[PDB]
Amino acid sequence: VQAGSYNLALSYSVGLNEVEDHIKNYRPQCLVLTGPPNFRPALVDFVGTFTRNLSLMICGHVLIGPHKQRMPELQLIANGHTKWLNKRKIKAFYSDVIAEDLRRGVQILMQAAGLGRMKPNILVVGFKKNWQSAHPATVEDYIGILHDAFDFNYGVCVMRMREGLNEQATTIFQSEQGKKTIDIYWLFDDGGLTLLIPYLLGRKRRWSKCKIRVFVGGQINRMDQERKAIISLLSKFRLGFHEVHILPDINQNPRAEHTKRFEDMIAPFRLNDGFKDEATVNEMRRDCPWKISDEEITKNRVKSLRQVRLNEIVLDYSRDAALIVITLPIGRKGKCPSSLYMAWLETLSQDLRPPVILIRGNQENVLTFYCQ
Amino acid sequence: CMRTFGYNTIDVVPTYEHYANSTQPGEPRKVRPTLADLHSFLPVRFGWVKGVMIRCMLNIWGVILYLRLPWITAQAGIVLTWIIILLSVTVTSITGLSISAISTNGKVKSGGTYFLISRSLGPELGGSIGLIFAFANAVGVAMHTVGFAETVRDLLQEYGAPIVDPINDIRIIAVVSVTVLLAISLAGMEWESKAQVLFFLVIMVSFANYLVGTLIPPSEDKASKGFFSYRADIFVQNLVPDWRGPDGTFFGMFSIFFPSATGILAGANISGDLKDPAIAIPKGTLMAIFWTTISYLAISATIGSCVVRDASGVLNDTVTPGWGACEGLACSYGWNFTECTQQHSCHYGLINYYQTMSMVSGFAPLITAGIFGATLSSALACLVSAAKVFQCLCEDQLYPLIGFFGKGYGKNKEPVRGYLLAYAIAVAFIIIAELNTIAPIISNFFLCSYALINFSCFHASITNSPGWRPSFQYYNKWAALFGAIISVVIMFLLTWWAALIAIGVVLFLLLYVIYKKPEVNWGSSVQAGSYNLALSYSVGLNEVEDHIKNYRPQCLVLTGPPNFRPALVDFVGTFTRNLSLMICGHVLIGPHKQRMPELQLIANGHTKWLNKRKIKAFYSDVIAEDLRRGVQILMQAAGLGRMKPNILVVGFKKNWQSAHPATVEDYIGILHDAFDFNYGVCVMRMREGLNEQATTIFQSEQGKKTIDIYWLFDDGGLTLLIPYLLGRKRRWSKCKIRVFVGGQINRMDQERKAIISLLSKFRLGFHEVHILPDINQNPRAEHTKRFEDMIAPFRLNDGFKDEATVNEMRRDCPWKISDEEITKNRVKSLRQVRLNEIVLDYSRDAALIVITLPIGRKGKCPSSLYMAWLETLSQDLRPPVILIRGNQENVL
Ligand SMILES: NS(=O)(=O)c1cc([C@]2(O)NC(=O)c3ccccc32)ccc1Cl
Repeated sequence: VQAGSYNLALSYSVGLNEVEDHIKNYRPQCLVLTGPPNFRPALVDFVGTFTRNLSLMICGHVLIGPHKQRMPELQLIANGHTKWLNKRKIKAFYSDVIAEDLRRGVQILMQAAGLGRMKPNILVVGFKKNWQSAHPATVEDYIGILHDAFDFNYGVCVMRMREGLNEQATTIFQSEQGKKTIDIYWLFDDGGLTLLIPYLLGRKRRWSKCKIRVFVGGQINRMDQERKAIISLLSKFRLGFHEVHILPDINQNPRAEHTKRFEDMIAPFRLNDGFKDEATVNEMRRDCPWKISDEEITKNRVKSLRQVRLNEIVLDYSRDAALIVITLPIGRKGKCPSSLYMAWLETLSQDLRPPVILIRGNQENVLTFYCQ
Repeated sequence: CMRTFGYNTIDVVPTYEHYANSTQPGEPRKVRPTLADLHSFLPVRFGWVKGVMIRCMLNIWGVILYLRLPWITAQAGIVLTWIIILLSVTVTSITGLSISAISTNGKVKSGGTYFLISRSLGPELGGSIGLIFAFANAVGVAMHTVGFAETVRDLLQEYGAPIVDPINDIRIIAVVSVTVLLAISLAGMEWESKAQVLFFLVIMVSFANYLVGTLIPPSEDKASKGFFSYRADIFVQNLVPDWRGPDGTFFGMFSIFFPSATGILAGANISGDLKDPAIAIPKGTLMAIFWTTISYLAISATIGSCVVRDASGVLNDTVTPGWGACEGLACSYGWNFTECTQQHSCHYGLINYYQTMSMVSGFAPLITAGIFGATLSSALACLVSAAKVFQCLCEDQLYPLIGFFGKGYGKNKEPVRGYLLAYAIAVAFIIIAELNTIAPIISNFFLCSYALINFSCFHASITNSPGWRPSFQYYNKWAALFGAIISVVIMFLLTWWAALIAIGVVLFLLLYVIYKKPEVNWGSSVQAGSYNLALSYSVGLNEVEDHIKNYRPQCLVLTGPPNFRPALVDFVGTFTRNLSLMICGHVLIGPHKQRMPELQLIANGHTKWLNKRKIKAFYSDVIAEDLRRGVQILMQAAGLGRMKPNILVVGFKKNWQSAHPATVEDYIGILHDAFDFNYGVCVMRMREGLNEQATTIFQSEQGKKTIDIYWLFDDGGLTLLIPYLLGRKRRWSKCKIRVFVGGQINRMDQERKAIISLLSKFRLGFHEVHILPDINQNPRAEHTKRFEDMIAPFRLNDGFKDEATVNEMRRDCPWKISDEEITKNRVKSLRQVRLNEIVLDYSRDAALIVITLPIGRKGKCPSSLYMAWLETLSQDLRPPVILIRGNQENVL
């Protein structure tokens, strides 16, 4: 029976080659970074919930060790991990690679994982809960992994949960959320990926009863008019979202107590280089690329403050939401040191009861109201 | 603050303009910054009532409602006529649900049913349905106009103006009518809408006249003609069916009624001129269906409650005591009809008078006007729908000889050419006037279109594509499938031969469109379903465990761009096609000088070239600083679950001698990594080198040339396996597999039973097994000199040095070969020189040579020397030489 199954799979994979890619037929092609899947099952579950029977879902594990010492273990443990996934009833492909560092292995996976058109277009990673107590090199590597995912047009999906990452353990996602609401903070236009992921989640039996609330930014003067132009774009997409809220007060200065929290949270990583030219900043950067010069802090005052203010708005709306979705701010390479970038991600999702997902598309349309 | 939010950041905020494609107002296009920007550094529109409801209702209503409905009710009973109407409404309403669901998805543009079907199911069936629908509507224009002409000719002969004759006179009247309709249609969409509204008002006045007349106490003549007003006895008597005549069968009534009440796509077919199709099509069509159904039910109920089935009509039939005799209770109202119901003669009543509806009404002229309005409205709607559907078809340019008619003259498209063609077809088909032999074909065509609409809905729903997000949510995939199946079955039952003809035409059109391979890509449930099948079966294959009996050769071919080394890809495809996985790898070192979209376009182009090449292979390209790193990445990650490559096919670098030695060093490193990763290596050496479709030696047949296999090492059967599957193909059938097994003459049957006769068990059937015991005998000095001279340029003369001194020297020059190694492995060196001597004499006319690949010891054997054997192992060999070394796992 294996031969016929393999032949069917190969035949259909080959036949998928002539099929062209269409916006109406786009599918989230997920490459979750779980390592050993049993260590971080929650994450897997979530992706499965919206990939089940709908799109491909690969699991990426990077090994640290010579091939010879790993080849036997590689072959005899990949099957164990696959059988664990199957026993958990997930239609995901396990794939492990060996590299000196996690970033290199993730790069090779994103570059080569996939057969033809069934290659991931999204990288689903888990939040680094200990990014402060960890060696700054690790935080720099994680941020660089995000940058690499962007370089490949991979839509990033950073998942943060209060509990953390770590019979099979039961996670919150295997239960039913019920009537709780799904808050989607579509602050910036990522091409719709921030909206498709929660739409597919609600289409599942466990999220059908969730009342999806969409939050957008507007100005206090034209709240009413802007409430309708966005309640109309959602209608054109025919996503079934219930409400549309607007927050003119996102640009107001964060509270004087919370803002200092952000500054004290980035105190250790400050390089204190706010009076020297960029050509005079690199030498004290070679060993410490994560250090944040005072110069870079000045140009990111508004942006850093806005993230703090965003966390204020979310902390007063989604206190009791089943799931929180917030667009992922995009730092610029060469101007957003890993320390500053991680602070935003930490500052964005924090202090609440987060099933928060920080999604961010590749600035390419994934939802269309315009049949060809 | 009080700023328009996204005012202090280069990132944008969601806006409709970002997703709009059409010429969105504003003379511009606010487009979100590209990921490389944030990242990196440095015409009247009608409403639903006047565009869907009115038009669909006018198309539904026809002559049958006025002329055959009272007959059907009288013949079948009120209950049975209601049941027939309910079955017809069930089919039509399920089709309407399907069409509404298909309409809601996306923004429906001009084209009508054709546009929706093509954009939902696929271009292949879309074109066929478009052509069928266009022709059917064109012919229906003629049929409706002929019916109207027949009614007018009847009313004329009622007044004594035969002109020519009952026949070939309706020709003239209906041609005049069709010219009138064509002129009005060409006038303008507003004029057509006004004409439809006028016909609607006329039909409404006719209905009101009928209903008022039925409530007037009967007159003398009307009473004689069987009209008796509302009576409980008459209503109860007509409940049961009184079948009579050759059409007295229930299925006959059902077949007569069904075509009349199916014109439910009149509104959708002009969706181009709809203010908002997504909300006007569903509700309008459902309301039209409901109102027509209620009208039919009410007409049946009332007419069955006023007119008796049989009546004489002669005034002398008054009832006087003694005279005559009664059966039933009609005489209770002072009328005797026995003189007929015994003889079955007179012509009046609900079962023998088709014009009973006109007589029961308050004024016959109003009924005639209603008939005229119904026929004309149906004809005009058919003409408009056919013209617009054909215009969309031609705009879609699927078919070769319809492009001309697509272009639209004037403003607001206005498809004048299509209108003229439809009018010409209608007049040519009406000149015949012989439509009864052609009507069932058109009815079956429309049934085919209904089946395809319902199946498009069901297929889209079952596929469950992310793009399938339809606003209408009162449908059912199972209901749509039931409607489609019922459409096909009804089409077959009404007339099996006509159904066969329609299915044959549709199949011809579908096969023609699929043959013509229309390049247009609209997105469809077909493509999404193909992806779903691929994913489902790939995951299924993944869930299966691993063992030996399922082993397949899964080749990763280092061919860079496939169009630069066609011979390698052709070779791999020959023995991998339809058997296992084949992946064409490609490593770009470069700076890559491009955003990812450019690389994606190049990859799509290369995949298209592969597909045109007729090769089932996946083109995977990566980026890395050097070729070694790209190969390592591809070996490490390329694949999907179980269906990963386990064999590395790579070409031969013929110009290693004159190139920088680091190139040969990294080549040998690639081979060593492949061996380390448990990859069976396969070196494809061609005498001319590896570097619209380029011809290759592996394409042409080769007849009966000898396939020589020079086995000299038990690698697990990989060496024999490839030629095995390589000869089971058509192009390698007549060739003889002369495997020169490395062994001894005494062993001709041992490795025979070991492989050759075990390959009688392995079903290889190798004819000859010629032993070569002279491999170890000393080679010729000249050939030996050729080998030493080849290794001379890389000579390092490290032998006159200490072991540690040996190690230090190569901390920067590991390509160079020391003399100490030469003495260390002299026996192997001369072994390969002689082995090439054995092959050149023995295998000179062979079609393909397979030789076990020599394997040096990394570190213990230098890279340059190892490559030197490979060059010397297969030098000057005429046919394409293949070097193989298996995983060390028994393949068979
Ligand atoms: N205009 S239409 O395509 O929606 C349509 C028209 C009819 C039609 O007007 N109704 C008919 O009885 C008929 C006969 C011949 C041609 C056309 C017709 C029947 C079904 C449909 Cl789906």
